[PDB]
Order: sequence, then C-alpha cells, then structure tokens
Amino acid sequence: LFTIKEFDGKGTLDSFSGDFLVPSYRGSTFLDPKGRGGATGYDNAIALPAKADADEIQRLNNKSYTPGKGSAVFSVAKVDTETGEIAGVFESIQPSDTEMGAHPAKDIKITGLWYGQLT
Amino acid sequence: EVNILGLTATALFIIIPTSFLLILYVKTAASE
Amino acid sequence: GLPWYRVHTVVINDPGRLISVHLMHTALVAGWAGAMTLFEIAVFDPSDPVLNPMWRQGMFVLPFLTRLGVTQSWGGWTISGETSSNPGIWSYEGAAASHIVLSGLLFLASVWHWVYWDLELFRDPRTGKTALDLPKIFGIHLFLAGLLCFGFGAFHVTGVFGPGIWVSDPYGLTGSVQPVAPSWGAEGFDPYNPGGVPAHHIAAGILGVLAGLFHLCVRPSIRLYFGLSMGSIESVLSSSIAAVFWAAFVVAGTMWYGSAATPIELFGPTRYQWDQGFFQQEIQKRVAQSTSEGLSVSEAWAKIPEKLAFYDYIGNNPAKGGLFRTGAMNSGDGIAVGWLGHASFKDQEGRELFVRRMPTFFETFPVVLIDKDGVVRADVPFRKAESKYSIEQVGVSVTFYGGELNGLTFTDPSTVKKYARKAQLGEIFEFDRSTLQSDGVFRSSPRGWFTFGHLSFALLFFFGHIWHGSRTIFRDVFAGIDED
Amino acid sequence: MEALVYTFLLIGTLGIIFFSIFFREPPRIA
Amino acid sequence: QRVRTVLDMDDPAKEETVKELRKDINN
Amino acid sequence: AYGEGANVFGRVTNKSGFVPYAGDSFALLLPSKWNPSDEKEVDSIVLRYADNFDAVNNVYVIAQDTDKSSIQDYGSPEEFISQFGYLLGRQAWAGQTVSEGGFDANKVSSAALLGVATEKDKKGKTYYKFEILSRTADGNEGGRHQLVKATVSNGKLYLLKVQAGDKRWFKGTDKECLGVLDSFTVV
Ligand code: CLA
Ligand code: CLA
Ligand code: CLA
Ligand code: CLA
Ligand code: CLA
Ligand code: CLA
Ligand code: CLA
Ligand SMILES: CCCCCCCCCCCCCCCC(=O)OC[C@H](COP(=O)(O)OC[C@@H](O)CO)OC(=O)CCCCCCCCCCCCCCC
Ligand SMILES: CC1=C(/C=C/C(C)=C/C=C/C(C)=C/C=C/C=C(C)/C=C/C=C(C)/C=C/C2=C(C)CCCC2(C)C)C(C)(C)CCC1
Ligand SMILES: CC1=C(/C=C/C(C)=C\C=C\C(C)=C\C=C\C=C(C)\C=C\C=C(C)\C=C\C2=C(C)CCCC2(C)C)C(C)(C)CCC1
Repeated sequence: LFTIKEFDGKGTLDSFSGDFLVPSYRGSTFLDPKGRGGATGYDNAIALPAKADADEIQRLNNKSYTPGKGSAVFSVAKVDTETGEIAGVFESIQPSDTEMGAHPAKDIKITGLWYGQLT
Repeated sequence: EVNILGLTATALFIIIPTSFLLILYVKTAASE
Repeated sequence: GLPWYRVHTVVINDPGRLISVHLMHTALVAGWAGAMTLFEIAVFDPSDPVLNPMWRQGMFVLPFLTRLGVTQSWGGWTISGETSSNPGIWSYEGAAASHIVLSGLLFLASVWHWVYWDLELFRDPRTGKTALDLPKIFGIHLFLAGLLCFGFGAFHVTGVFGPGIWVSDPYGLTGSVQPVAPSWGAEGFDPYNPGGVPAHHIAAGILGVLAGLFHLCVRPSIRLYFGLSMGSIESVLSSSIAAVFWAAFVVAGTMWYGSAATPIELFGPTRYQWDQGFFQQEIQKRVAQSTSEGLSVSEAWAKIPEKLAFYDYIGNNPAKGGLFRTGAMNSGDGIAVGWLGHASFKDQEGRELFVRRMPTFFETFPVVLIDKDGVVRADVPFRKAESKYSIEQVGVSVTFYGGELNGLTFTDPSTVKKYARKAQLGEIFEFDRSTLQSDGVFRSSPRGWFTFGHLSFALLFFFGHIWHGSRTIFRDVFAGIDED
Repeated sequence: MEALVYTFLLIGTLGIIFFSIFFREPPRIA
Repeated sequence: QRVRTVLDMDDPAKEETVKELRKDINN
Repeated sequence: AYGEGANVFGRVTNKSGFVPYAGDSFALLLPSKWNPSDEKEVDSIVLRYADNFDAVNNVYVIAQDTDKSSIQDYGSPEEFISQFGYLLGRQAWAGQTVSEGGFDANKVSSAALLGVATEKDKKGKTYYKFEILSRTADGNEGGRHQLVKATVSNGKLYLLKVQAGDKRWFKGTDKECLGVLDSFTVV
C-alpha cells in the first residue's frame, strides 16, 4: 500500500524527511479464500473439524491488522516564485503487505517526482 | 503397518516377468 | 472371432468348463478372503478394544469373522479385551489360512475341469448330445442349501454344537459371541431380536429341504418349461442374478438401518442413532437417574462409560465421510485416547446453555448455544459486530465433568468458543493425529462402505438381470430369424 | 504383510518345481 | 428420572430425538 | 372441517398491509407481510416480528421495569439514546485497524443520529422518536436504519425498535417502517 498519509516533514529545502502512517493493506472485513477473517469471518479451519490446534494460530487466531510506519525523504527543486509551484523528487521506504499477518513484510523503496502548489 | 513400497516392488517383480514369459509361451504354443 | 465382451460365452454349452470357471472364481474369492483377513490382521491394533475398536480402524472382514464366532487370534489377544485362551485351528489367521488352502484346492480342481471337460456325465443318454437337467440340478442344490441353512441355524447359532453369534448390549457396551435360543413367536420377526436368526434358519432349512425333495421328485410342466426356457442356462442365469441383487438390496438395507445381525460393536454406530439421539438420550438418562438419587454432578458423569460417550460422537457417524476420503476412520481425525468430559456451558448470571448438535447433512454447522426453553442465547458469530449473542459479551463458561477435565472451568478466552465448536460434534474427545498423520476430515464406517458397495452392485446387477432376461427370452432374434 | 509374502514365494517356487517334474514336455531326441 | 426435564434437556441440542418425536401430541 | 363456499365475487378483505396487535398496555400495527420470530436478543423484549424475506428488517418492543416517572425525566433525548447505546450491539473485534475507511480509529461500526423528537398522541405523555443510521465496516445492506419510539406509561419503559437495511429502505420499506413507527401507541 503506497502511502504518504499522516506524514510530517522536518528539515531544510534541500532535504527534509519524516515518518508516515502505513495501514495494513486489507480491512478487517476482508475474508480470505476460506472465509476466515478479523472483524468478520470464520477464525477457524472450517474445511476440517480436527485442525484448530497451536499451529494455525498464525493463520486463525492472530489476524493482525496493526498499522506500520514508513520513512520518506523529500527534496525541493525547481521552485516557482509567481504562483508558488514546487516540484522536487522523493525517496520513500515503507513495509510491504503482511497478507493477514501470516508472514513478515518486506521493505519497498519508492522513488519518483512530487508536485505542489503553495497558497 | 505394511511396507507397501516393498510390497509393490515384490509384486511388480513377480507379475511383469511372469506375465511376459507366459505371453511368450502362449504365443509360441498357439502357432507351432 | 469374438468381441472382448463375449469371450466368456465359450462355456455356455460346455458344462465341464463352466464348472471349471466357477471353480476358478470360487478360488479367487476364497483367496481374497484369506489375503484380506491376513492384511487386516497385519494392520489391526488390538490394544484398545473400547476406544479404538475395529470399525475405527477400517476393518472390513474382521467384523464378519467375529459375528459368527472367532474372537481370538494366534497372537494371544482377543478383541473383547480378554487375553486369549486356546484358539485352536479356528482363529483369525487360522480361518485365513484355511481359506487360502481352499483357494489352492479349488484352483487345482478348476485346472482338472478345464482339461477334462468331455465327461459322459454331461452327455444326454437319450440323444447323445450335451445337456443339463436343470430342474434336477436345482432340486439337488436346493436340498443342499436347505441342509446347510438348517445346520447353521440348529447347531452353530444355537450353540448346541457351534459357538453362537455376537449378542451385545442395546447400547453396545458389553457384547460377546454367545449361543442364541430361537424365537418362534412374532418377536422372531423383530429385526433386532437375535433369537429370530436361529428360528429363521431352522424353518427355512426345513422348508428348503422339503422344496428340494419336491423338485427332485417332480418334473416341471411343459408350458412352464417353454415359458421360462428351463432348458437354457441363460434363463437360470437371469433368475439367479435377480435373486442375488434382491439379497444385495436386503443386506444393504439391514446394513444401513442396523439389525441383530449387524452389531454396533462390530460395524460402528448408525446415522439414525446419531439423528435420533440414541446414545445421547441414554447418557442423559443415566446422568439424570444418578443425580436424582444420590450422586451429584462431576461424579455421576464419571459413572458414564468411555464407550458410550465415544458412541455419542458425530465422527463415528457412517453418513459423515466422503467418497474419496479413503482409509480407516483413525486416519481421518486421529486415534481417540481419552474422553475430556461433558462440556457444560453457563451464562454470566447463570443458566445452562446447550450447543446445537450438527446434523448429518451439514459439512459445517454454525456454533450456537441455546437455552433450555429453546431460545438462542449465544453463538460464535460470523459478523462479530452486532447483537447480544457473541461469546465474549454473553459470558458463557464451560465447566467439564469427565476424565481429563473434571473441574477445569474456562470463562474468559476463546477456549470456550473452541470447546463449543467441539461440543457441536457431540462428546468432546482427545485425539492423537500424529501416529497415522491424520487428515482432519471425517471418514466413513465399514457399515457405510458395505452399504455403498452393495447398493451400487445391486443396481448394476439389476441391469445385468434385465439384459440376461432379454437375451434368454429373445434368443431367436438375438441369433437370427432367417427372413421370417 | 511380512510372512505371507515369503510363504507365497516359497509355495510358488514349489509349485513351479512340481509342474516341472510332472507336467514337463516329453523328452524328444535322446 | 425427570422425563420432562430430560426431554427438555435434549430439546436444545437435537430436535430429531425419538424421545421428542414420540408422544408429541400431549406437548 | 366446516363446509363453506369459496370466495367468488366477494372482493378482498385486506389491502392496507398492516395488521393490528394489542399487547400488555401497548398496541401497534405490525406489517402484514412480516411474521413472528422467537429470537430474544435483549431479555426485555416482549414482542418480536421480522420480515420473511430478510430478517434484518425486524421490529421489537421492550418492557423494561424502570424508576423514572416520565420520559422527560430521562433528560434530553440525546442523553436518553446515550443510555441506550447497548441494544445496538458492541463490536466483538478488538484488534487494531486504521484500514476500515470512513471510521474512527480502531472501530468497525458507527451510528449517526438523523432525528430527535418529542411526539404526542392522545393523553399528553410524550414519545421520544429517533432515527439512526448504523454503518458497519463491511457495509452490509448499505447500513441499517433504527427507528426508536420510547416512552413510559406506568412504571415500565416501552420502546419500539424497527430495523431496516438501507438496501430495503431505499427500495420502499420506508412506508412500512414509518407505519409501524406512527402506529406504536401505548394505551
Ligand atoms: C464391496 C467390497 C469392499 C468394501 C465395502 C470395502 C471397504 C473398505 N476397504 Mg477394501 N478391498 C476390497 C473390497 C472392499 N473394501 C477388495 C476387493 C480389495 C482387494 C483389492 C480391497 C482391499 C483393501 C485394502 C488394501 C484396504 C481396504 C480398505 C477398506 C476400508 C477403507 C475405505 C476404502 O475402501 O477406501 C475408499 C474406497 C473407494 C475410493 C472406492 C472407489 C470408488 C470407485 C469404485 C472408484 C472408480 C474406479 C475408477 C474408474 C478407476 C480410475 C482411478 C485411477 C485414476 C486410479 C473400507 C471399510 C483399507 C483399510 O482400511 O485397511 C484395512 C485398506 O487399506 N480394502
Ligand atoms: C455355512 C455355515 C457355517 C459357517 C459360515 C460357519 C462358520 C464358522 N464356524 Mg461353524 N458350523 C456349521 C456351519 C457354519 N459355520 C455347522 C452346520 C456346524 C455343525 C456341524 C458347525 C459347527 C461348528 C463348530 C463346532 C465350530 C464352528 C466354528 C466356526 C468358525 C470358524 C471355523 C470356520 O468355519 O473357518 C473356516 C473353514 C474353512 C474355510 C474350511 C476350509 C477347509 C480347508 C481348506 C481344509 C484344509 C485342512 C486344514 C484345515 C488346513 C490347515 C489350515 C492352516 C492351519 C494351515 C466360523 C466363523 C468354530 C468356532 O467356534 O470358532 C472359533 C467351532 O469350533 N462351527
Ligand atoms: C468349508 C466352507 C466355508 C466355510 C466354513 C467358510 C467360513 C467363513 N467364511 Mg467363506 N467362502 C467359502 C467357503 C467357506 N467359508 C468359499 C468356497 C468361498 C468362495 C466363494 C468363500 C468366500 C468368502 C468370502 C468373500 C468371505 C468369507 C468369509 C467367511 C467367514 C465369515 C462368514 C460370514 O459371516 O459371512 C456370511 C455368509 C453368508 C451371508 C451366506 C448367506 C447365503 C445366502 C443368504 C444364500 C441365499 C440364497 C439361497 C440359495 C436360498 C436357499 C433357499 C432356502 C429356503 C434354503 C467364515 C469363517 C468372510 C470373511 O470374513 O473372510 C474370512 C468373507 O468376506 N468366505
Ligand atoms: C414364515 C413362516 C412361518 C412358520 C414356518 C411359522 C411357524 C410357527 N409359528 Mg409363526 N408367524 C409367522 C410365520 C411363520 N410361523 C408370521 C409371518 C407371523 C406374524 C409376524 C407369525 C406369528 C406367530 C405367533 C404369534 C406365534 C407363532 C407361532 C409358531 C409356531 C407354532 C404355530 C403352529 O403352527 O401351531 C399351531 C397353530 C394353531 C393351533 C393356530 C394358529 C394361530 C397361531 C397362534 C398363529 C401362528 C400361525 C403360523 C403363521 C403358522 C405357520 C404355518 C407353518 C407351521 C407351516 C411355529 C413353529 C407360535 C409360537 O410362538 O410357538 C410357541 C405363536 O404364538 N407365529
Ligand atoms: C418362524 C420362522 C421364521 C422366522 C422367525 C423368521 C424370521 C425372519 N425372517 Mg424369514 N422365512 C421363513 C421363516 C422365518 N423367518 C421361511 C420358512 C421362509 C421361506 C424359505 C422365509 C424367508 C425369508 C426371506 C426371503 C426373508 C426373511 C427375512 C427374516 C427376518 C426379517 C427381519 C429383518 O431382518 O429385517 C427385515 C427384512 C426385510 C424388510 C426384507 C423384506 C423384503 C423386501 C421387500 C426387499 C425389498 C428389496 C427389493 C429388491 C425391492 C427393491 C427396492 C428398491 C428401492 C430398489 C427375520 C429375523 C428377511 C431377511 O433375510 O432378513 C434380512 C428376508 O428377506 N425370511
Ligand atoms: C454373476 C453375474 C453375471 C454373470 C455370470 C454374467 C455372465 C455373462 N455376461 Mg454379464 N452382466 C452382469 C452380470 C453377469 N454376467 C452385470 C451385473 C451386468 C451389468 C454391468 C452385465 C452386463 C453384461 C453385458 C452388456 C454383456 C454381458 C455378457 C455376458 C456373457 C459373456 C461376456 C463376458 O463376460 O465376457 C468377458 C467380460 C469382460 C472381459 C469384462 C472386462 C472386465 C470388466 C470391464 C471389469 C471387471 C471388474 C473386476 C475385475 C471384477 C469385479 C466385479 C465383481 C465384484 C462383480 C456371460 C455369459 C455379454 C453377453 O450378453 O454375451 C453375448 C454382454 O455383452 N453382461
Ligand atoms: C424394472 C422391473 C422389471 C422388469 C421389466 C422385469 C422383467 C422380467 N423379469 Mg424380473 N424382477 C424384477 C423386476 C423386473 N423384471 C424384480 C425387482 C425382481 C426381484 C429381484 C425380479 C425377479 C425376477 C425373477 C426371479 C425372474 C424375472 C424374470 C423376468 C422376465 C420374465 C417376465 C417376468 O416374469 O417378469 C416379472 C414380473 C414382474 C416384475 C411383475 C411384478 C408385479 C408385482 C409383483 C406386483 C406386486 C405389487 C404388490 C401390491 C406389492 C407392492 C407392495 C410394495 C410396498 C412393495 C422379464 C423380461 C424371469 C426370468 O427368468 O427372466 C427371463 C425370472 O425368473 N424377474
Ligand atoms: C484387476 C483385474 C483386471 C482389471 C480389469 C481390466 C479391464 C480390461 C478391459 C476394460 C476396458 C475395455 C476396453 C473397451 C474396448 C472398446 O470399447 O471397444 C469398442 C467396442 C466396439 O466393439 P465392436 O462392436 O466393434 O466389437 C467387435 C470387435 O472388433 C471388438 O471386440 O465398444 C463396446 O464394446 C462398447 C461400446 C462403447 C464403449 C466405448 C465408448 C467409451 C466412451 C469413451 C468416452 C471418451 C470421451 C469422453 C468425453 C466426455
Ligand atoms: C495352489 C495351491 C496352494 C495355494 C496357493 C495360493 C496362495 C493361492 C492364492 C491366492 C490369493 C491370495 C488370491 C487373492 C486374490 C485377490 C483377488 C481375487 C482380488 C481382487 C480384485 C477385485 C475384484 C477388485 C475390484 C475393484 C477394483 C477393480 C479396484 C478396487 C475397487 C473394486 C472392488 C471395484 C497351496 C500351496 C496352499 C496348497 C494347494 C495348492
Ligand atoms: C489358469 C486357468 C484358467 C484361467 C484363470 C483366470 C483367468 C484367473 C484370473 C483372475 C483375475 C482376473 C484376477 C484378478 C485379480 C486382482 C488382484 C489379484 C488384485 C489386487 C489387489 C491389490 C494388491 C491392489 C491394491 C491397490 C489398491 C486396493 C488401491 C491402491 C492402489 C493399489 C493398486 C496398490 C482357466 C480357468 C481358464 C483354466 C484353468 C486354470
């Protein structure tokens, strides 16, 4: 989930960085292929009535949707004076999707251009 | 609780050459 | 040449080679009986007769061996939990070896009849051509069948010479091979009365002996002979196949609905016993009788036998497995090792809730806990965002009153929901799923497998009888009418 | 099974030697 | 003992019981 | 049974789609299409009717023994519905989530007030009337409309609560829900 939501920026015009909120990827109302979920779902191996022991806890019991956080660094280039239009570049680091909390997330590096109009 | 890999090996080693030899003997005796 | 679906018609007008191929089939069937018995003895685990019985291990021919008398083996064990006395020659392995020796002897006889087929016994003295006096053969065979039926009913099952048959408790707690006194009244037609089997076999053997004597002494009429084509072997083939799938439908029906010849301790419980609350009602009646007179809870439930609680469990349901869920029932959901107890649920303020049991039609069922009056009071909800029925807000607690869990009360965590989900399947039992690497999905009983195989074979033999009756009534047009 | 396979193989060998003794081809040319 | 309570005891768990399906006219 | 002729040229006996119900010191017009159901969520429920099509469209009244003499003594109607934020159903999920969309942090359900009234019928005792749009994070039925008509006559609080999914509410079940709402008269 490529986000920049709730991001604060501290630093100079040449480079300013900070942290932003990263949501899960899926809401708690999302159901897996077997119908299990968080807020709504099965939270149990419905396919077979003899497998709910302390090995499917990572898949059934946890169902975590705890948000992560990411760090992005920005830079201001090509400023405009007459109408206040800035367009620099950015580099963002943020965790990937943990699906439903089953496996740990990788780190995604996102580089590109950003644009803004100041009033 | 049955060594079925060994059972399969023994059964195939019995069935395949015995059937092969029996087929050869039958086709030899059918046409003298 | 001949088509591949006609190669067996070479022995239609060859009585000697017909006897040869019958002997070959008989040898194959006896050899299968011996080999199957030895396979089931090799894979059988006689350690726990109460909680891991033969029907939980996928045993097929061992219940049929047991039903007519053999109980102990050459290994020194007996299926009843007793340690073996002298087994003699007729143990499980002894019966299997006898079947194997019989198979070899029948194989040799089949070879002899294949080689020596042109016996004068099969030749008609009046005309010189090959013929069979089928009404007389039927009379001889009916006399022998009646003699065998009368002997089996008057000497084996009555115990005057044989061991008897398997008689058990109405709830399948205590059962053993015992002699049975015949029941000559209307109660003898009770399917669950064990006394109706010796009386049936005695009366049917007497009547079969009388009918065999009648067919030995009396020739058929010309009209009936020509109408049924009694001089043809294809007609008796059609009639015999008809009687055979009639008997197959009958044995499938008695298999599925249970009878005195179908013991619970040998073939497993019944889906109608699960649906109709047989073991559950008996367990509740025993608990109520103990609680009303003296013994309180958690000690009255300890009076409940381990076998009855195992019977009251949907995993033992024959109508719960699958077509391709192959193997033993232990391979489905583990080997049962103990009874955790009766999961009793109470509300926060205090009133006993009950988990609605799963019917046989449902692969999965919602977990609900409803009141004594019959009103839903709690559940394991799917949406988990509404109403006043989720477990964590109703506040139900599970107490348990049995073997491993006798006073362990759980109220706060999701263990209550887990025990409720286990309680919708009946009595909660502890299972070992690592010995056989168990699947998790429920398997079928030998009763269910027997019923399925026999009903499928019964319809296939209905088609076979219809085809053969077609062929024996329409022989002139199946061969040729010669432009007329 | 374990002993059943051994018994089957032994009696198969015995049947083969019995057939070789009794139901052999008749000895031609000397 | 209490045939009325045990009938109600098996009332919630299973509605297909013989004890329920027999003599249901009086209830 | 008794023998009587079939209905030919005899018109129709019911077209309003509302059947009267008289209870313990209350009366209300139930929807004719709806049927009774024995599903007491809250134990104070004395009557419950639900739609045969979709049981989310349901109505029930509660008879709660109470202390306050009149409904005005329950304070402001906002203060009243703050007390009755328990018969909506608290969330059974306690995990962290900021991914629901359009909801407060860690929440999967919300309720929006759309009506506050003090209607009167025949004697002078006032009726607290409310409309609530309940939006759940899955969005089932597009939300649910809770219409609440509450009062106390002698010493027992009488609270109508008709429920309607926003899917059915937009189709035209609004007429029947409002009919039940206006027909709940406590006599
Ligand atoms: C009508 C007779 C009958 C019945 C009721 C049973 C019943 C049973 N047998 Mg048994 N068996 C039989 C005959 C029978 N058997 C015969 C004749 C043999 C000799 C070959 C065996 C050999 C045998 C062994 C070795 C074992 C069993 C086992 C079992 C038990 C496990 C369930 C099962 O069978 O798996 C499932 C059954 C099926 C899936 C049936 C197949 C459905 C159709 C017919 C398949 C269609 C065929 C298809 C066209 C072929 C294409 C497939 C191809 C791609 C591979 C069960 C109670 C097991 C056991 O519990 O150990 C004691 C065990 O391991 N049986
Ligand atoms: C068709 C009806 C019928 C059937 C199915 C049975 C079935 C059975 N009877 Mg029985 N019985 C019957 C009629 C029947 N009986 C009648 C009419 C009588 C009165 C005469 C008796 C009197 C009787 C007695 C007194 C006893 C039985 C016993 C038994 C049980 C084991 C013996 C057996 O038959 O193994 C199968 C037998 C065969 C397959 C015969 C094969 C013949 C072989 C090939 C000859 C080879 C020689 C030698 C035995 C080979 C060695 C084998 C091995 C050691 C190498 C078995 C369940 C015994 C028992 O109580 O069980 C413990 C017992 O002691 N029966
Ligand atoms: C000496 C003969 C003999 C003996 C004593 C036994 C004994 C036994 N056999 Mg067996 N068997 C034999 C010969 C014998 N067999 C032969 C020759 C074959 C090859 C066809 C077989 C093939 C065979 C198989 C496949 C199986 C056995 C099995 C068994 C065991 C249990 C039998 C049982 O309960 O099933 C019950 C027997 C019956 C239900 C027979 C009923 C007969 C029907 C109802 C006749 C109805 C039609 C009739 C013509 C009507 C007459 C009219 C009337 C008025 C008279 C038992 C120890 C079972 C076993 O556990 O393996 C070891 C098993 O599955 N046998
Ligand atoms: C399938 C054939 C069949 C056979 C061979 C028998 C044989 C027998 N039955 Mg039975 N019966 C049958 C079918 C059969 N029944 C059926 C289908 C039913 C209904 C479920 C009954 C209900 C029945 C009852 C209630 C009783 C018997 C009794 C008897 C025994 C003495 C009756 C008698 O003949 O004395 C002489 C008969 C009379 C003096 C008058 C006849 C009235 C009796 C009470 C009814 C029984 C008639 C019976 C059907 C006759 C069968 C004919 C057979 C003997 C050739 C006898 C051995 C009696 C018994 O238990 O023995 C102690 C007994 O009380 N039977
Ligand atoms: C007084 C002596 C006596 C006694 C006590 C008995 C006692 C008994 N006999 Mg019996 N009988 C006797 C004499 C006696 N008989 C005599 C002298 C004869 C003539 C030889 C018979 C012939 C006979 C037959 C043919 C049968 C019995 C059966 C029975 C049993 C019936 C109960 C049961 O098992 O379930 C109930 C049994 C049935 C409901 C079978 C009824 C037949 C139905 C209509 C078959 C329907 C299937 C058919 C293919 C239709 C197609 C269905 C479609 C969906 C495909 C019972 C214990 C039955 C049996 O073997 O038990 C398993 C049986 O079929 N007896
Ligand atoms: C005991 C019952 C029985 C018996 C004795 C016979 C006997 C015969 N049948 Mg018949 N049939 C039967 C039942 C029986 N059938 C049933 C139940 C059906 C319905 C499926 C049929 C349908 C049928 C047809 C359509 C035809 C025959 C034909 C024939 C005749 C010779 C053809 C032949 O078999 O070549 C050899 C057969 C084969 C090589 C088949 C290949 C093997 C199959 C595919 C698999 C075998 C399964 C397994 C190995 C055995 C287990 C089955 C067992 C458990 C039941 C022969 C006299 C033919 C005929 O009318 O004669 C001109 C003919 O066309 N039958
Ligand atoms: C699809 C049904 C059907 C058809 C078309 C046939 C057709 C045929 N059968 Mg056949 N049969 C059937 C079913 C059928 N059968 C069943 C279910 C059985 C019992 C297993 C038999 C047993 C049988 C035998 C033993 C024989 C035949 C034979 C024959 C052939 C000779 C003509 C004849 O007598 O027919 C049969 C006549 C009928 C099927 C009429 C049945 C009418 C019934 C009895 C009315 C009873 C109703 C009564 C109120 C009971 C209802 C109570 C209810 C609750 C159950 C013929 C081609 C003969 C043959 O050798 O083939 C050449 C032969 O001997 N059949
Ligand atoms: C373990 C013990 C032993 C195991 C048993 C082994 C069994 C061996 C034989 C079994 C196989 C039999 C071979 C049949 C050989 C065979 O079929 O031969 C074709 C045969 C035609 O026979 P004829 O009339 O030409 O006979 C004259 C001779 O030349 C043939 O013998 O057809 C039939 O007999 C039945 C008619 C339809 C049958 C064919 C149609 C099948 C449908 C296939 C559909 C495919 C596409 C489906 C897509 C939807
Ligand atoms: C010679 C001799 C002998 C003997 C030997 C032997 C050992 C034999 C055997 C044999 C055997 C051991 C046999 C067995 C068998 C088996 C069988 C016969 C089978 C089968 C099959 C079937 C029939 C199947 C069917 C099917 C299929 C196809 C698949 C699955 C399913 C079903 C079921 C469908 C001795 C030395 C002793 C002495 C004398 C002489
Ligand atoms: C020589 C002779 C002859 C011929 C005969 C015959 C032809 C026979 C046969 C036979 C047969 C036709 C057989 C068959 C069989 C079968 C078997 C023997 C089987 C089996 C079994 C098994 C072991 C299996 C197993 C399994 C299963 C169950 C499943 C899984 C997989 C498997 C496959 C492993 C005649 C009479 C002409 C003349 C005289 C002599």
